[PDB]
Amino acid sequence: PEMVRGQVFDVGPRYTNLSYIGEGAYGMVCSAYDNLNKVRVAIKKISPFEHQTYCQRTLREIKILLRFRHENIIGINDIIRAPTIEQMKDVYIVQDLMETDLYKLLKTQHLSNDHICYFLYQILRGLKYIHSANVLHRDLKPSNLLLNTTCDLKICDFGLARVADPDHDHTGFLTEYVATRWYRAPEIMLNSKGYTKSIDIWSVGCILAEMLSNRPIFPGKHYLDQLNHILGILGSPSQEDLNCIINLKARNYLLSLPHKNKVPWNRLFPNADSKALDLLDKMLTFNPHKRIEVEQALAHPYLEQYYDPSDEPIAEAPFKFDMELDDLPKEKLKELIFEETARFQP
Ligand SMILES: *[C@H]1CC(=O)[C@@H](O)[C@@H](O)CCCCc2cc(OCOCC)cc(O)c2C(=O)O[C@@H](C)C1
Repeated sequence: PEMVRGQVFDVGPRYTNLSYIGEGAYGMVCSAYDNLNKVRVAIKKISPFEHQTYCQRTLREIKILLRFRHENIIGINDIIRAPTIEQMKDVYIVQDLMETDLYKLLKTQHLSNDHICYFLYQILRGLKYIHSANVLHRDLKPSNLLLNTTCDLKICDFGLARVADPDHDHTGFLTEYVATRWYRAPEIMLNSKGYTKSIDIWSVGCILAEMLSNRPIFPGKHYLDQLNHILGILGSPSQEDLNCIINLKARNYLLSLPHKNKVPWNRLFPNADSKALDLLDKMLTFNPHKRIEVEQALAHPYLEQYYDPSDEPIAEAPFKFDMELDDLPKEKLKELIFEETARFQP
C-alpha cells in the first residue's frame, strides 16, 4: 500500500499521487488524483474501530451524508475499505478537493463586505437544508467551512451532528460541552443539551463576527471562561430572559453577577455594514427562543441580493428519529459501518 509520512494510506489503485494536506480527527487527510474522474480529490483516513465513540461519530457522518445532496455541503464521492469486516481496519472517505477553509483564510485575508455577504448566504443556505432534515450540525466553526478557488462554500464534518430533539433539550448548569468553545451558545453552559436548531444559529453568528474583524468575538480561555466573554459583550440578560431559565442553579448564577452593559456592535465593528450588524445582533441573541431561525436569516435585508427561496432547497427525506447509536457496542457499530459502505464496492 502507499505510505504517507510513515502511515499506511491504502487507497489505490484508483487514487494515486498522494500529497499530505492536514489532520482530521481520527487521522490524516491527503489529496490525490482520481484516475476515473480525472480530477484531484480530498481523502480522509478514519481509524475508529478500537473505540465505540469513534465508531459512533464515523457511522453518524456516513448515514447523514449518504442521504444529503446539497451544493453547500461537502458530499461523499466514494468510500474505500477492505472487502471483509475482518480485514477492515481503516475507512477512507473521498470528497471534493477544495482550495482552503475559512479558518485558514481568516488568518491572513481581510474579507470584503461582498465576500462576507456571499459566504454568510452560503452557510445559511446549507444550514437551511440541514435543519430541514431535522438535523443539527452542532460543530460549525471556520475550519469546517471549505472554499474552492471561486469562493463556493461547503460545510464539512457531520460527525458531531444529532437529530433535533427540542422536547428533551433542558438540563442542568455547567454540565454540557457541545460544539467548539468559541462557537458554543450561552445556554450550553446554562441549561441546554444542544438539541435545538438555535445552537447552530449562534455558531453562525460567531462566524459572522469573526468574518467582520478576523478575530473570534468570544475568545474564552477554557470551558468556564466562555460565558464571561459572551456576557461581557451582550450585557446582563433581561428579567424576561432570566424568567425563561427555570433551572435555579443557572438563573441564580446569572442573578449573582454585577450588572454589565451591552457593548454596541457598531463600536466593536465600526467598518461593518449596518445591515450585517443587525443580522449579527439577531443571531447572537441570548434567549434561544428569540434567536433568529435559519429561514428568517436568509430573508434578512443584508442577504437581499442572494435570497431566492425557490433556489434554497430542503431535504427530501428528513431524519425522523434518533439513530439510537448509544449503547450499541463497537462490534455492532463496525458491522453497521461496513454495511453502510457496501454500496461503494468493489
Ligand atoms: C473538513 C474539515 C476541515 O477542513 C478541517 O478540519 C481541516 O483542518 C482538516 C484537514 C484539511 C482538510 C482539507 C484541506 C484542503 O486543502 C487543499 O489543498 C490543495 C488544494 C482541501 C480540502 O478539500 C480539505 C477537505 O476536504 O477537508 C475535509 C476532508 C474535512
